Amino acid sequence: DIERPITTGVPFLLVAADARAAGLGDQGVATSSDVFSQQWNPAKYAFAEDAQGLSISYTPYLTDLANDISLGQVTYYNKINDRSAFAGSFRYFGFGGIELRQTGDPNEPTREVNPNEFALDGSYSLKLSETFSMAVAARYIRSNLKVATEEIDASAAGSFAVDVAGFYQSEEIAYSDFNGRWRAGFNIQNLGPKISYDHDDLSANFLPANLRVGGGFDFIFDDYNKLGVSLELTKLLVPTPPGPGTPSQSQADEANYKKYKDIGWVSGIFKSFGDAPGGFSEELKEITYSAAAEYMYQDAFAMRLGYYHESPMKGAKQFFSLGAGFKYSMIKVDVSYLFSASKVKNPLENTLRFSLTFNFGDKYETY
Amino acid sequence: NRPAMADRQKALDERRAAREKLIE
Amino acid sequence: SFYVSVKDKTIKLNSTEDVMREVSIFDISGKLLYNNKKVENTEFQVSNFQSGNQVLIVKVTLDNGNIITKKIVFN
Ligand SMILES: CCCCCCCCCCC(CCCCCCCCCC)(CO[C@H]1O[C@@H](CO)[C@H](O[C@@H]2O[C@@H](CO)[C@H](O)[C@@H](O)[C@@H]2O)[C@@H](O)[C@@H]1O)CO[C@H]1O[C@@H](CO)[C@H](O[C@@H]2O[C@@H](CO)[C@H](O)[C@@H](O)[C@@H]2O)[C@@H](O)[C@H]1O
Repeated sequence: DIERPITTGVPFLLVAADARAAGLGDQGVATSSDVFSQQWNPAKYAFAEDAQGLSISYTPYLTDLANDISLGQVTYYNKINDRSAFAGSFRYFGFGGIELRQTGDPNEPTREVNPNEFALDGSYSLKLSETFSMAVAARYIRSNLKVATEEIDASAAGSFAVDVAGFYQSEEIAYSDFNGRWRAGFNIQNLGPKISYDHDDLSANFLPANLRVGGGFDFIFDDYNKLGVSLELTKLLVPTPPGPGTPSQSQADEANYKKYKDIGWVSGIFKSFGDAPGGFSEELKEITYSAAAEYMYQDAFAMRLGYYHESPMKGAKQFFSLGAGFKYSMIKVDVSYLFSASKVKNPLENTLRFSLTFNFGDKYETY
Repeated sequence: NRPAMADRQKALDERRAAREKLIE
Repeated sequence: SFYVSVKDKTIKLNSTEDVMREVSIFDISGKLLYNNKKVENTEFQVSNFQSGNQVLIVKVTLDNGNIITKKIVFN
């Protein structure tokens, strides 16, 4: 099964937080610009068709077991000119309120704790050419999942990260049977100093620095029918920990872990690449991929199929995804569902993700 | 009382020209 | 009318005029940590080592198929 997974701090940053991208196999770096294009590619916020947008996304966890354990997302975007846009997103994972109770006269006042984990980011995107755009984002991450007891300190752990994204969208190009469109995107994510959960520099965790590279094509038929096919590749920019042994039995493992944990995040970004005696094929096992197809009718109905494949050596997240989207007047509703194909139980199995966006303001034409 | 590809390309060219002229 | 209390790594269920049939305690990972089909409104001693896990989910099945859900912190 999973041999040597990459250990990163705040892994909740890697979870898809909107139903549209979830229904497309957890990919958004090269899909069409939308209100959720902050976790995936902020650079396409400059390609938005509506001036302003707001969005609320709900991803429940352990639906059969309990309520209120969920990852929510609130996104807002405002493109001021036809070339630039500002965006701000907030992701919040929570277990809900938990009451701390001893029997102790059960009418007694009780303390409610809400262990949570949130990220708040703001991005600026600017169109360089008519077909290309770039974006820079700044994110603050806070983790408060611990509950204060005796001999347990529940101080929150915080960190900062930066995001560099690029998005290319071509104009409509006529072909023999259809007039499609081309899209490409890259996104370097979560570049920042290590997060210390125990507030000690010796015990710090890498931020989940990530690289997404994707490309997509739009088959446009009849001016009312669209088929967007997108492919995304993802690589974690965190060094892989040592495994069984990389030449005193436990001494070698201890020394290897000591040298691995004493690696800077900046240097770790480059150490993620290579670090193997083999070639590109041996390094291909650290690349996750996803393929998505989205059929769109009258820009008002959307039907999404997706496939996400991690290498079973790390993570073991392999699944198919179903998605649907509707647009009434200015309100868009997305629903997504997951069919797992992995041996390890997916925490988002048998779960319906919900998304709801409001679009308002001026309308921009698409080049 | 007063060759679909070529048509699609002509429509795209007309749309581009109209969108360029309208804003300026 | 239902209460779950944890004093020293011991779980204590309290139901007013309702008698329970089954109790199940799950982790945040969803793993079943404890299960008892012979609930007698009594206490429960789950294994104290849980590898840094504090939040637990208690599912109680009563006489009828009604299920009571409570999130607790294991202290
Ligand atoms: C403080 C925190 C935020 C509170 C701000 C409230 C502002 C409400 C904006 C409503 C919105 C998005 C709503 C969806 C998002 C909700 C998602 C909630 C999810 C919760 C989980 C569309 O909503 C439209 O619905 C229409 C009903 O069909 C109404 O049309 C109205 O009918 C007649 C009136 O009766 C009127 O004569 C008619 O002219 C209206 O067309 C209006 O209600 C509105 O235009 C925004 O769109 C538009 O609204 C207008 C103002 O109206 C906004 O103009 C600005 O507003 C203030 C700028 O801040 C400034 O002061 C103001 O100077 C400036 O002009 C713009 O933004 C604009 O783009």
